[PDB]
Amino acid sequence: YVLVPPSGPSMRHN
Amino acid sequence: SSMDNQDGFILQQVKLSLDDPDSYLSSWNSNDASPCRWSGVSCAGDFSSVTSVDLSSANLAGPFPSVICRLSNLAHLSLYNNSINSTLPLNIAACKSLQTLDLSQNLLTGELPQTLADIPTLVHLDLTGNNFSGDIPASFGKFENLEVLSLVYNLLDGTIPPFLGNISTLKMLNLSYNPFSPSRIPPEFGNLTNLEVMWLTECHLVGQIPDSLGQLSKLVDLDLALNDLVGHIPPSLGGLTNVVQIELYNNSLTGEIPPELGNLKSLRLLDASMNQLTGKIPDELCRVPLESLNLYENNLEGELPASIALSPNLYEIRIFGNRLTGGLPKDLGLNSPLRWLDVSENEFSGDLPADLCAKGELEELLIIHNSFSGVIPESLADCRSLTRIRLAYNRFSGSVPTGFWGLPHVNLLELVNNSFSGEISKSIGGASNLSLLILSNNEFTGSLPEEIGSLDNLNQLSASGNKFSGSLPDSLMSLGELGTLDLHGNQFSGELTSGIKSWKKLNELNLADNEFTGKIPDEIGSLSVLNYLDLSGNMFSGKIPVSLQSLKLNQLNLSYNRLSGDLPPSLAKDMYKNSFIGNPGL
Amino acid sequence: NLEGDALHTLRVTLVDPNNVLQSWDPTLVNPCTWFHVTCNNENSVIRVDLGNAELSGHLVPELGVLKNLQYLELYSNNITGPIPSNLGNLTNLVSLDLYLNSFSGPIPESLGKLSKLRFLRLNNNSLTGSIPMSLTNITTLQVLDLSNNRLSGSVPDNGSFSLFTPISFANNLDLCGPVTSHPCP
Ligand SMILES: *[C@@H]1O[C@H](CO)[C@@H](O[C@@H]2O[C@H](CO)[C@@H](O[C@@H]3O[C@H](CO[C@H]4O[C@H](CO)[C@@H](O)[C@H](O)[C@@H]4O)[C@@H](O)[C@H](O[C@H]4O[C@H](CO)[C@@H](O)[C@H](O)[C@@H]4O)[C@@H]3O)[C@H](O)[C@H]2NC(C)=O)[C@H](O)[C@H]1NC(C)=O
Ligand SMILES: *[C@@H]1O[C@H](CO)[C@@H](O[C@@H]2O[C@H](CO)[C@@H](O[C@@H]3O[C@H](CO[C@H]4O[C@H](CO)[C@@H](O)[C@H](O)[C@@H]4O)[C@@H](O)[C@H](O)[C@@H]3O)[C@H](O)[C@H]2NC(C)=O)[C@H](O)[C@H]1NC(C)=O
Ligand SMILES: *[C@@H]1O[C@H](CO[C@@H]2O[C@@H](C)[C@@H](O)[C@@H](O)[C@@H]2O)[C@@H](O[C@@H]2O[C@H](CO)[C@@H](O)[C@H](O)[C@H]2NC(C)=O)[C@H](O)[C@H]1NC(C)=O
Ligand SMILES: *[C@@H]1O[C@H](CO)[C@@H](O[C@@H]2O[C@H](CO)[C@@H](O)[C@H](O)[C@H]2NC(C)=O)[C@H](O)[C@H]1NC(C)=O
Ligand SMILES: *[C@@H]1O[C@H](CO)[C@@H](O[C@@H]2O[C@H](CO)[C@@H](O)[C@H](O)[C@H]2NC(C)=O)[C@H](O)[C@H]1NC(C)=O
Ligand SMILES: *[C@@H]1O[C@H](CO)[C@@H](O[C@@H]2O[C@H](CO)[C@@H](O)[C@H](O)[C@H]2NC(C)=O)[C@H](O)[C@H]1NC(C)=O
Ligand SMILES: *[C@@H]1O[C@H](CO)[C@@H](O[C@@H]2O[C@H](CO)[C@@H](O)[C@H](O)[C@H]2NC(C)=O)[C@H](O)[C@H]1NC(C)=O
Ligand SMILES: *[C@@H]1O[C@H](CO)[C@@H](O[C@H]2O[C@H](CO)[C@@H](O)[C@H](O)[C@H]2NC(C)=O)[C@H](O)[C@H]1NC(C)=O
Ligand SMILES: *[C@@H]1O[C@H](CO)[C@@H](O)[C@H](O)[C@H]1NC(C)=O
Ligand SMILES: *[C@@H]1O[C@H](CO)[C@@H](O)[C@H](O)[C@H]1NC(C)=O
Ligand SMILES: *[C@@H]1O[C@H](CO)[C@@H](O)[C@H](O)[C@H]1NC(C)=O
Ligand SMILES: *[C@@H]1O[C@H](CO)[C@@H](O)[C@H](O)[C@H]1NC(C)=O
Repeated sequence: YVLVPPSGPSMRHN
Repeated sequence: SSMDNQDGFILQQVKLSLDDPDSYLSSWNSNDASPCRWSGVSCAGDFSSVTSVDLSSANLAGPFPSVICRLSNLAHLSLYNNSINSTLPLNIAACKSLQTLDLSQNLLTGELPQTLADIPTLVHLDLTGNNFSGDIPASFGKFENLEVLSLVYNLLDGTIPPFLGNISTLKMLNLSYNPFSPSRIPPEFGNLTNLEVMWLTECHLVGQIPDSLGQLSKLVDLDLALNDLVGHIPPSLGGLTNVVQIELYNNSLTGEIPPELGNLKSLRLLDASMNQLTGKIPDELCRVPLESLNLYENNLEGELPASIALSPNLYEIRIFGNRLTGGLPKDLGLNSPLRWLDVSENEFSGDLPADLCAKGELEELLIIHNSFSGVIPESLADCRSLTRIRLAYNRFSGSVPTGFWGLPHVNLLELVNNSFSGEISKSIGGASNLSLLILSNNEFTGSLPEEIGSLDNLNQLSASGNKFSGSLPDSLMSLGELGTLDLHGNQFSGELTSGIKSWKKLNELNLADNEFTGKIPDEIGSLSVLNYLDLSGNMFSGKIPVSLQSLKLNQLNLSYNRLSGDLPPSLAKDMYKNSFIGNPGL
Repeated sequence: NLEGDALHTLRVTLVDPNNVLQSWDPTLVNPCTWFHVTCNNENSVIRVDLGNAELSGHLVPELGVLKNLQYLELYSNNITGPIPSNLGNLTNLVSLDLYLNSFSGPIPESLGKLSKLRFLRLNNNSLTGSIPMSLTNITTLQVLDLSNNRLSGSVPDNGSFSLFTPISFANNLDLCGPVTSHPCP
């Protein structure tokens, strides 16, 4: 099973 | 006669053609007259004709069972999450009644069969999570009733085809996560009038976003993220009447954010982060009641419009890594369930807004490398939702509110490089989840509270460059998960005790530039993971313990103390010449 | 960043029963707030401290991406497999402490390129082959322990190795030389 990243906002943070 | 069938016999042939280690097909009894009550088999009408077969997550291994196409009334087939292997056969077109075909999460390899377009009833095609390679067949432009095309997470290595714009019925185009040959977005995609989803993430897209995409009035999700798209965000995107989500992040986009984005009434999520966007964030966009606005790592300048605080749906604002100036909106968090705020690496000034955690959902407060001034809002003492607090590299002043020290779910509290004063409150004992406490380069005064030792999970205590004073609390030695203790450049006084033995996981001890007195305890040798020791600039007295020799230390400084006696044999080398300087009686 | 991506690559290949790498979140802009990672004022990793963490698995070549790394502490774990040759690309490394592990294979000749290395403790491993002559050219080397390994061949006695005692090269399979009991063919 390949986990597909859903269509949505990027998650990069400090 | 006319409406008799051998549907059960055909399904038995499917069972024979596939490996079933977990016996998912045990209910498929050759003896039963009808297959309609068999597992995964549905007959929706009279004649006991199979209309639907669903074998999702059945651990079935083998090639596509082309015999299944002899089921005349099969409209729905799902082999989702199985081990179906080999090439998809061209004789799949024999399944002429198929409306939905889901062969996702399988081991299918090779080129896509062009005969898929020769199934006229096909509405839904999902081939996600397969090993399909080569060009998308030209036949795919001729699909009669296809509403969903999903080729996500395959090995397709061709250009994005303009002929895919010729499927008038298409509602969802999902070509994401394919190693496509670098190609522009075809302007003919603008001709897909019924399109609701354009998902082209990580498709190696190049060139400008076509203005034609503005004509897609039914589009709900536009995702062109993780590509090499260049040029401006088209002002034509104001024409996307029904758009809820726009993702343009991690491209090479330049130019200003169009004010026409304000015209998008249904827009809730916009992420154009990790681009080279210039100019100011438009007021018209901020007037839209957004749930998520991410514009981080751009070249944006100017003030954040106060309109953003108007949205009752805002939970996410990540605009870090810009040159944004002025103050944050006064009413930010007052009317919205703000969960994530990151305005770090900007030129923001003035007091923090007073009501950021008004709705009690704020988890992350990240404002590092700004010119924020004044005191921490007293409201934040009651914000028990917070998990990550980074107020570092600001011009903040005043005492920290009592409650803020004791917030229950905070993992990291970083107040470094501010002018914060006052004492750490006894409320610190309530910080059950606190792992990293970093208070370095402030004006903090007073004794470390005894309740700091009640933090069993504390891993880092760094409070350097402060005016902290007094003997270390006995409880501090009880901290068995502490790896870093940095209290250098303070006014700490008193003696270390035998309790230092309990610092079993301590890697760094820096007590330098303090007023510590007494002998270095013999239990220092019991610290197996200690590699960095600085006790310099103190009044430590007596013989350096013999146990210190046993430790494998990468850094040792016992300089400028009152240590006496002969240097332990091992520590008397040329390498430790600067480790024991300024001790007269040594 | 690239440094965080490299450390996350190590996390995926290492086995972490006590979740010591729980804080290693790749979504963070840098790894400086990660526990067991220390960064400089320019936010570049200078220290990785993972000694006595009950870590298993193998190291990765991507550790070489950490240009400013000064102290690598992976000691007292059950890490297996080879010492990556890319560790020689760590120009600013001062301490390489891989001792008390199950490391196997050769001591890389690349380790000679570590000009500022002062501490090399590879002891209590299953390392095999000869001690590289390149290590003599490291002027800064002051602590060396290659003991309790399965190493063989001539022990270099020149450059930094001039002052080294037998305790450094003890309990090896077939070491020869003046520091050793048995002289060389
Ligand atoms: C082609 O490409 C499109 C675009 O990516 C795909 O589309 C979308 O599909 C995803 C996957 O289902 C959809 O995601 C989900 O939203 C559903 C509907 O939502 C709302 O209501 C819920 C429930 O109250 C709210 O929580 C939510 O905020 C919304 O207001 C949810 O029901 C789904 O939920 C589940 O998954 C999550 C995460 O695992 C769990 O935590 C939940 O418990 C739940 O099980 C999901 O979140 C998305 O809405 C679709 N978008 C559009 C625009 O259509 C297509 O699927 C894709 N097709 C193919 C064949 O590839
Ligand atoms: C995709 O389909 C898969 C079905 O083939 C789904 O996978 C399986 O998931 C279930 C539930 O999580 C697992 O069940 C558990 O089994 C263990 C004992 O297991 C193991 O032994 C079997 C023996 O045949 C072996 O195949 C496995 O590899 C394991 O070594 C129990 O202790 C648990 O209580 C539970 O019952 C299956 O084992 C697992 N099978 C396989 C082959 O992976 C998968 O979840 C589906 N994915 C999605 C996203 O829907
Ligand atoms: C396609 O798969 C079948 C069935 O095999 C299983 O599924 C594969 C994806 C793989 O995981 C195998 O290890 C599984 O056992 C393959 O067939 C069989 O071949 C093996 C010897 O290799 C034999 O012992 C079995 O009895 C065969 N079983 C059946 C049902 O044929 C088949 O070769 C695969 N084809 C391709 C092109 O990959
Ligand atoms: C996924 O597809 C690729 C590309 O077709 C496969 O790659 C090759 O494998 C085949 C099949 O044995 C070989 O005959 C070719 O020589 C390989 N070519 C290339 C360009 O790599 C790959 O094997 C497939 N993977 C799976 C898991 O099915
Ligand atoms: C664009 O879509 C149309 C409609 O699906 C395709 O149409 C037909 O062309 C074939 C082959 O020439 C004919 O047999 C059909 O009867 C046509 N159907 C209709 C409804 O006109 C057309 O092929 C597609 N064009 C491209 C370039 O893909
Ligand atoms: C963080 O705080 C420290 C301490 O106030 C700042 O450091 C000093 O830099 C000045 C020159 O600007 C020197 O004169 C001081 O002697 C330094 N002191 C110490 C203790 O290092 C540092 O510049 C601050 N800011 C940042 C961005 O790190
Ligand atoms: C330490 O001694 C060795 C052995 O004599 C020196 O050896 C070699 O160096 C030369 C020239 O530098 C190379 O051409 C040879 O390939 C090396 N031989 C071996 C056996 O490794 C080494 O240079 C000396 N190092 C120092 C710093 O004096
Ligand atoms: C490093 O390896 C050596 C050799 O394997 C370890 O050796 C010894 O200590 C044991 C104590 O339980 C004795 O039973 C062995 O006979 C003894 N052997 C030698 C050659 O000294 C040593 O403990 C290991 N070092 C550490 C720090 O664990
Ligand atoms: C839309 O289709 C027509 C006719 O097939 C074509 O000429 C036109 O170029 C298409 N639209 C775009 C924007 O290319
Ligand atoms: C951004 O894209 C680059 C490739 O251009 C990739 O290396 C990087 O990991 C991406 N990061 C994110 C957060 O999408
Ligand atoms: C502690 O913080 C971590 C990191 O944010 C979080 O994942 C975890 O759930 C928290 N645990 C408790 C007990 O609050
Ligand atoms: C120890 O500290 C003094 C000043 O506090 C410094 O000059 C000296 O270089 C330090 N020694 C080492 C070994 O770093």
